[PDB]
Amino acid sequence: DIQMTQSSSSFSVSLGDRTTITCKASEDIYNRLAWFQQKPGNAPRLLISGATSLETGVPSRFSGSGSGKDYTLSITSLQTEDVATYYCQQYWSSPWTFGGGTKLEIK
Amino acid sequence: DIQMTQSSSSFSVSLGDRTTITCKASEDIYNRLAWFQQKPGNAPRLLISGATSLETGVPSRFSGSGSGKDYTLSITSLQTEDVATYYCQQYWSSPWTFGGGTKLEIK
Amino acid sequence: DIQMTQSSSSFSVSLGDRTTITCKASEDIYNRLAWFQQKPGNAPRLLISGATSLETGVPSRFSGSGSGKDYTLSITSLQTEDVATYYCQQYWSSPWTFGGGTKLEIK
Amino acid sequence: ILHYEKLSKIGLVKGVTRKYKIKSNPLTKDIVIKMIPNVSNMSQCTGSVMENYKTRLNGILTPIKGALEIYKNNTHDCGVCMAGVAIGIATAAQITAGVALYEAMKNADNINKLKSSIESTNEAVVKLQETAEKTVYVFTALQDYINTNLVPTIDKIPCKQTELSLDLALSKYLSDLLFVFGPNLQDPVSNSMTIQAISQAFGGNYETLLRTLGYATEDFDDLLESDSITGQIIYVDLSSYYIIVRVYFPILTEIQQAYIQELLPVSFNNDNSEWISIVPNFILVRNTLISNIEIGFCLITKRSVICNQDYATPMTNNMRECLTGSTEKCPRELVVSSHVPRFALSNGVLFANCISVTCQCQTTGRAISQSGEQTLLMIDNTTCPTAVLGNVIISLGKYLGSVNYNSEGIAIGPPVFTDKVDISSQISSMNQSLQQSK
Amino acid sequence: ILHYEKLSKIGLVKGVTRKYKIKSNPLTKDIVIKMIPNVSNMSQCTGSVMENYKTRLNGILTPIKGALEIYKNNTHDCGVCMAGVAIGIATAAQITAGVALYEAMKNADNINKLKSSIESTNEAVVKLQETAEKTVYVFTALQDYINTNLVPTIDKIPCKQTELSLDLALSKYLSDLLFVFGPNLQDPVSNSMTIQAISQAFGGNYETLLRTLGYATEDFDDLLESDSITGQIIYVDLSSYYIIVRVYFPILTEIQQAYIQELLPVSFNNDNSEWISIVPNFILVRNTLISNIEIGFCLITKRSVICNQDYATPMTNNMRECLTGSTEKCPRELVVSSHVPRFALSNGVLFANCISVTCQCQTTGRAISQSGEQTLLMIDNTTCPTAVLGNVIISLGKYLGSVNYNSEGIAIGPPVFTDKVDISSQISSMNQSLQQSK
Amino acid sequence: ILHYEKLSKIGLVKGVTRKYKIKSNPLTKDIVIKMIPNVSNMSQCTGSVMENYKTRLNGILTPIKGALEIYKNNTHDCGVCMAGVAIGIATAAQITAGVALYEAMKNADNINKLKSSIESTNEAVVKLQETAEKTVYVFTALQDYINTNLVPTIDKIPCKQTELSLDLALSKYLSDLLFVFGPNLQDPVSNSMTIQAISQAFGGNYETLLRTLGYATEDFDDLLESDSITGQIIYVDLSSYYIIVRVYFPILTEIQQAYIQELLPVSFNNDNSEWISIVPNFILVRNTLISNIEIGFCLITKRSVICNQDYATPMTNNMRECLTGSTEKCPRELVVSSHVPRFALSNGVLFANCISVTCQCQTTGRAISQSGEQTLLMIDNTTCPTAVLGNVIISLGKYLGSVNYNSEGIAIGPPVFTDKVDISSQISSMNQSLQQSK
Amino acid sequence: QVQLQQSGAELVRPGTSVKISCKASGYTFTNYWLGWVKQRPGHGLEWIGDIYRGGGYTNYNEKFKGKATLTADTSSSTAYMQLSSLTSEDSAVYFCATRDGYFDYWGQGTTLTVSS
Amino acid sequence: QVQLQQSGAELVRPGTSVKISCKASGYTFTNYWLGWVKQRPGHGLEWIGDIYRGGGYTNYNEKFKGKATLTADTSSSTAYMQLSSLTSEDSAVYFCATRDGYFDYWGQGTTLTVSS
Amino acid sequence: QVQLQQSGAELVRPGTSVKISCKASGYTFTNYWLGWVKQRPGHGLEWIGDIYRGGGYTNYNEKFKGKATLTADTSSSTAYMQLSSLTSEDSAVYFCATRDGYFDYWGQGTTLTVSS
Repeated sequence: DIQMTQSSSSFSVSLGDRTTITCKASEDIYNRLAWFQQKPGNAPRLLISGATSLETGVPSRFSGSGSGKDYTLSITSLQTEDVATYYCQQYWSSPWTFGGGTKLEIK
Repeated sequence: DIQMTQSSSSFSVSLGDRTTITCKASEDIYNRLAWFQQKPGNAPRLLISGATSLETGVPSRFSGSGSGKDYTLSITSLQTEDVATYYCQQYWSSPWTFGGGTKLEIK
Repeated sequence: DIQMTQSSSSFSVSLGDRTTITCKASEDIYNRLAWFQQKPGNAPRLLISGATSLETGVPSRFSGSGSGKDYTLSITSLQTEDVATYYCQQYWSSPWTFGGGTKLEIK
Repeated sequence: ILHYEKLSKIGLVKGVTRKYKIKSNPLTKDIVIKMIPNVSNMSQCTGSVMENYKTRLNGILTPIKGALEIYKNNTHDCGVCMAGVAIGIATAAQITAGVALYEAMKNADNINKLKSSIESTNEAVVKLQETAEKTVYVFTALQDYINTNLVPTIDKIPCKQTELSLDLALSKYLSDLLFVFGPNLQDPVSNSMTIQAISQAFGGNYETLLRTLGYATEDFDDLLESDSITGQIIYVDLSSYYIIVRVYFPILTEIQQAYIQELLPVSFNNDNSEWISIVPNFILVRNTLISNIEIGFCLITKRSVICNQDYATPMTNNMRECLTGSTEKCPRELVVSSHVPRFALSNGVLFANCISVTCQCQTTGRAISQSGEQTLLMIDNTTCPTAVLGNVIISLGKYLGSVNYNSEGIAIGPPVFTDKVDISSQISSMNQSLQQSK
Repeated sequence: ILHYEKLSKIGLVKGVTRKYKIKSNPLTKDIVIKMIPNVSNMSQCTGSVMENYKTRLNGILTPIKGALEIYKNNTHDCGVCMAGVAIGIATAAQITAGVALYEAMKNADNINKLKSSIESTNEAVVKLQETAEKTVYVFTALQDYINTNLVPTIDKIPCKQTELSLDLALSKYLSDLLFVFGPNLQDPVSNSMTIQAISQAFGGNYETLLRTLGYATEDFDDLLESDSITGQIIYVDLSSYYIIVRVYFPILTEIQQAYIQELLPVSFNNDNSEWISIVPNFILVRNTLISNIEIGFCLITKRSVICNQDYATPMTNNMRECLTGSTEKCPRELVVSSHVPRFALSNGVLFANCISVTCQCQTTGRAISQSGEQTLLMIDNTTCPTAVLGNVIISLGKYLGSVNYNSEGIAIGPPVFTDKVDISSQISSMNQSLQQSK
Repeated sequence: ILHYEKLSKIGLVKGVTRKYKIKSNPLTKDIVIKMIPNVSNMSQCTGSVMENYKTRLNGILTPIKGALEIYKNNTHDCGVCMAGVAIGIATAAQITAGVALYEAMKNADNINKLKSSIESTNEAVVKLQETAEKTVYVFTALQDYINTNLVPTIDKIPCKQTELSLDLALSKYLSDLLFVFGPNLQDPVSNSMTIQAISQAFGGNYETLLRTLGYATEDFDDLLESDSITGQIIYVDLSSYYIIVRVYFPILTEIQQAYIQELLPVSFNNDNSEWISIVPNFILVRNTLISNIEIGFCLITKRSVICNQDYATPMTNNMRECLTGSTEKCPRELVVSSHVPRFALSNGVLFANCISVTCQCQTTGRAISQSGEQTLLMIDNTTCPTAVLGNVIISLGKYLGSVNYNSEGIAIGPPVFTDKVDISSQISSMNQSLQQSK
Repeated sequence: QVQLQQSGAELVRPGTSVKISCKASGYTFTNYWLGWVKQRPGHGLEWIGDIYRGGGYTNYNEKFKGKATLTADTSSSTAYMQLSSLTSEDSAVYFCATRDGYFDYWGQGTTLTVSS
Repeated sequence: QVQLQQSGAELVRPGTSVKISCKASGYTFTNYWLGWVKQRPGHGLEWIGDIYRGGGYTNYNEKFKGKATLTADTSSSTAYMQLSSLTSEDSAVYFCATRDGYFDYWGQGTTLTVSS
Repeated sequence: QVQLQQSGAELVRPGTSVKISCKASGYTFTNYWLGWVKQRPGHGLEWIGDIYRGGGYTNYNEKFKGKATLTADTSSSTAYMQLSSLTSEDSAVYFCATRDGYFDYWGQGTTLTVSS
């Protein structure tokens, strides 16, 4: 199985500052990555399909990037509505796995 | 060569009764059968092409059927014009072989 | 390489008579031959493309022929403008070679 | 019928008449195609290539089995009933194929009772016959290559090379297989899948399959090359990695009162120019009804045109009148090419465009000359017993039509351009002419 | 959207809806295909067959190399500058491919630093990894055949026969190669050349190439059979006789607010005759914009229509109005063929031409009769819980559309003939009608 | 000539000019293809598979021999007189092919004098030369497989497995053979059958055949891939199971004063929308006569378009005026596909649709803007020494045409839709418009 | 309307040869098989051989191969059956018949009597 | 508008089985994958298995294979997940989600509590 | 009208290099072979090598390989022949000629004289 590891279980970023969430795959998934945002009490909502392609309902401040095993979700200007848990999903191999989840917080 | 054997050289069937002529091939001919009616002094005329398909000029009372090696020509209502010798021809293997001929008669 | 040998370095043919220039290939070139006419002080000009096909500017008195290794350029009626050196070129093999050159002369 | 004299004057010299016969009444035989070879004799020199091959083949065959069990679980006896609510969306052909699949499932189960015997096969062709109920033939995809090459070379080459060769053979088999059994096979339910395509599960050897099944006849090649012998996958095993295929072997039933007439497109002369007539070269006439035929999909044989289904297509009334005598409604296209047919022979009678070819008569030595008002010349023994057209010298029969063929002129049709870009150009011109008139 | 009720009355029963996804964002891996085998283990009686093979392969590969240095010498860093004056004539795709070629040249040089290692390979698949900079896979064209057939049979046969077998294998490889890498490859710069064609330099074994590259995924077969996985030759060696190919492995991005709607062509009845509607069977709707799609070039899958390029093509306003409800603008063609689909199923509802097929209800026992004013019959559980169509018995769901479907008639479109000869005939007749009116 | 400036404004940027050359003057070499291998070295265990193979091959080859002896018995010396009455129906090409067949019969008899030597061949390639009269090469279909695999494995495997391998190899050979020599070969008399198709009697190895015949030349690949090298079966033996094939090796003569001009279809802007021009991309101009060419059947090479036949087809007067300057008569189609070409380069000059792509100049940093009244922008060094088109940075030459290219507008042609269903829709609409006007 | 007109009945001495003809008229299709069938009293129909008026080859029964010779004249659409070395057992009614696998149209039959 | 309506939260005794439903509505495409994802407190998202509505096959996580059973009803577009032999570690929020590789549209989540 | 204009005659000392040019003008076809032919007194035409203007490769005579170097400029449609290490036997008339197998159009010839 592809183990998907995020850098931190929680991040404290001030409002308006750039937020970076990184996720490392056990093997090369060839940009078969998805980024999901999940607020408490709600289902996950898709942010990034593939390494970079944004979902049509996602604001442009969410930017997907990555190569090989390393991937990064970036928020150029953090807002109060972006305070949620972010999950990285690989969809390269059959046993589909998610990241540990990065619970974003405000300082 | 495929030996084509008919049940009897002659049958005696009353007028109006159903007449059954059967023909057994030495091997499976896969519905590559023909039924011919030959009155004395005349050339044979095609009744059935394939196992079941009737010739366009043949009355509907002639019915062809068969499976494997065994085939059957049926006359649902025997008439006076149906008193003739009936031949089964196989055209599966290269030497084309006819049956022994069934000289139909009236009781 | 394909050595292209012409019969004589020079011929003396009277005006109006038929002139025959022959060229022998070391191997079969399959009609991949060209005939060129070169007057002194001028570049060679193509006469025959292939064994027989004339260049569009060439008079019909120049006739190409040949088979296998042997090829022949014929002038049915020699004129004063046909006094030049004639070269056979093979274009069958990569090391492209010309004939020895037949310097045509008048008796 | 067709007005062959005026058509020949137009340059449509009538050819051979062919019977019309269509695939019908298919008989069914069930075969097993094991898509994995038996490497028991070289198992010590195999490695993990067989596990990777099993994973790849399972991934390939799983959608096929899923598409089958769309129709397995939604079809039941009643006498064959389907839950069309559960199926949802289907065509008539797919539903008929589902009926055939459910009919074949009983013999599929009878075969699957020989699952262990199918697994144990170590030859490319194995006949399994325990009782009369189970008389199936099993074909193994790469067994011959194993038994012939890899097993004899266990002790000759290092076994890593044997593993690499087995992997390469399996991967080449999968490369040949994926063109047919991959995502291209969206609908494995259908029984229109020909036996050549299914033979790709046996390395493209349909000859072995059909010769083993005992289909050798005079019409076998005609049924084979007309795509009439087709098969349907009726069972997929994801554990033993084999499929059960129901091969449909039909008979060629002739369509009565039907024939296909071939026309040979001879170029003809008009207005100091060369033309060819734009008509269908093959005309299907059934019960005196003239219609087109998509003969590209049919097999053309000297006796008959052989089709796997009825390819008759409608024909315009203008072309039907063209073929029945109205030569003024026959479209004609200019001849710019220098290699289009100049002449043709029919019943020993030669129809030639002697404007473009040097016709001359051997009997008299005189050149057969064509006037500017003649589209073609009919050359027969009444006017020329033996005609010469360049390098050919041909003796000619007598024309059975009008004796005044060469003196009777005809009306001519409108010029056309059949290039698809020029088709768009003419549509543009007609649309703009309509707008100007409107 | 499309007016599916009127279309179904016209016989265009709506099918499954499929996603629109196109190849995007390729990832690049560089491979070496050594086009000459290593015969070191059998060189004692190889003879001159390998020198002749070298000459033939050099003649084949020299034009490809020259076409590459058309763009090698005319492209440089500046950040990639193209010398368009020296190139002269090029297309956008060719220029982009040349830019990608010059981008790949750095990895080509890093690989070419392993020239001797590539030459020394004596297996069909060899991984060359001296450092992390140079981790290339080398595939040899006929190495497996040599190692497993000719080397083991050195002492078994008089190896002049081994020489002839080597020559025949090389010549067969060249025969399979010339269909792809011969003069057909006019533009080797382009990166649209699929991996199937490039695998002909490896004997057609693209499965080995793509499995070795580790491209195993659920979308692998979809990317493969849609011609989305393509490669580009980035280096040609005329001394060691190998090529470096940059394999492009893309991701199928889905076109948002886009879908392809499939229509099932059910024949329908009008004027005591049978008709089919001449409409596109696949309609691409993007952002509510109805357009055609060249789906012949795309891979059709149960979930999606998968394309390597945007094959959307324009659609006439009349056809768009046909699809949106104007059934009077829908062209229809006669049915002369007897194998037309008479019915289809959609959402458990059966749309049948009961004039041509004997519909009868199993629940009630009475035949489902169609009047002369009805094009088709919608059969659902409200009127027939279980319908029979001969060998087919099917249970039906409830129609979600109008309850008065079978009583509401529609306007019908003009008859057409779609044969290309009939197309020229109709152009002739319309042009002559214009001339008569003018 | 063509008005390349107005065409480029329409988006038809001129490409490379290619010569027109056609196959001519074929030279004939006769070869023997023995269609059965020699199994003498393993005769003790070939079983009955060879007799079955002989029966199947005789059934395959008997129609070919019958079709040949249709023309053998009806052709004789006069100086080649043909009995057209007995033949009945034939075409010009078929009659010419029969004459060539009768010409080849003398060499066929000279070869058949070596019938025993042909039977005795035990190698895949054998040169038979008793005297200068008989210098023929014999190619055996599966001899290499026998001598390389089956003979060495006689003692290695139970040679019942060798019988099975021989049978499978023969059946696979027949499977590959039947696509060409089966009922598809209705007319074996014709000499248009390419050497690739005939090589299927040798397992598809035409490279061995043509290298053995010594046809190595620079034009060999051009002749091969243009289908110019063709062969004709001149003799069929039903006892020894071999065929004599006359291989025709032609010379590519150039059509003088003829050239094919390629046009690159750049999309252009009009009415806030993108269009492509519906014109032929290849135009054949012979003696200043502009015409179409069926270039799909020809081989396209950087120097020339290479054809086995004169594929010139007529062009409408409206398209000829489009090409000569009447841009108002050039049909145009809408762009919905986002992947159609946006720009092209010709003679170092860039013709781009800067509405659709972000043109900018590297020299000045200013974006190259296109107005709404401009179809395309000509970008040259006078206005932009080096242009940037995203990932492409290109240096540009100077335009040799009008200096006021970007300020001189042109008339635009009518919109069209080229989909065949849309073609039927437009024919329907024009017909109904005619009926309304009438 | 298809008619296969055969030659009249022949009385032939033993040891000599007879050449029975069959002119097919009214047949729609250009190329077809034409078979010959023997019918003796006390025996069923016996197929002799097929001549192919399309491709130029023929099939023979192994019993009748060498005994019978099938030739065709495509100009007059007439095919012939040459029977050589006639004996008493060769006296039979001979039918020409076009076939497509099954014999379709039959001639009226030529009664051959071999006696001295 | 796509909505994946799931069944309400369930309180189930350990040792028994629960059958969670997910009725997909408003989905444009006929055939699709529908996946089930488990979310325990203190744990990330855990994929359970995929049911494929177009073709009759399904994928399971090897951890959840045998534990979960995925079935689908193509008439009402409702798929079900049968969880058998429930234990305390099965108490989690279960999401149904259509996926095209990546999970696209998610259900509101069925909170399953397993306690006695 | 096709003209292959060559550079004028050159008098070059032995041991140095000369670079003969040939500007083809009026040629209809974009891509072609352009060959160089040597002509010494008392000797026939000697082929030196061909530059292929379409694709980036060239053929050399094995005799002249290393002695001659063929380059081309596709902008002005001119080709060059660099002759290095000139000796007395290099004094000859050099013709550029477009070729299609056979040499079609010839330049006027550049007379090179190598003497001191």
